[PDB]
Amino acid sequence: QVPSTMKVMILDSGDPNGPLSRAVRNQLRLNGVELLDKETTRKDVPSLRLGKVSIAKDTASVFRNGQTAEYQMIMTVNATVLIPGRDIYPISAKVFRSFFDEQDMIVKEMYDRAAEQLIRKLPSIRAADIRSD
Repeated sequence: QVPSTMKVMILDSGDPNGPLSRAVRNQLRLNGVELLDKETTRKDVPSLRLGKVSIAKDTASVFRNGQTAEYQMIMTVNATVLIPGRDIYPISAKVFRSFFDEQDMIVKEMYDRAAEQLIRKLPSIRAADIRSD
């Protein structure tokens, strides 16, 4: 499903060995994407830049009467895909878990979901890129 124009790609991130980068790397490999270093001499290789990762925890107390407590975790990822010489495309992922409230394994799993959401945006970018002529 990854467009053919994106089967070779650069992954640009501030921490290539962090959990988000690994999760995105992992999904790109699973989809048959060859990842190049940023200093490649190849031409026109698109880049996926991981710009921002945010993790928010919300604790809410609701008066019913009697009270109820609810916990949310929200993971938001903002990234950009650059098609050299053409355009830059912002994409994002948002992953939501709510509870009854281990934490670290939940987050690990959220990163995989965030990575799948990003990769699923690539077709819409190629569609726009084709129509821009």
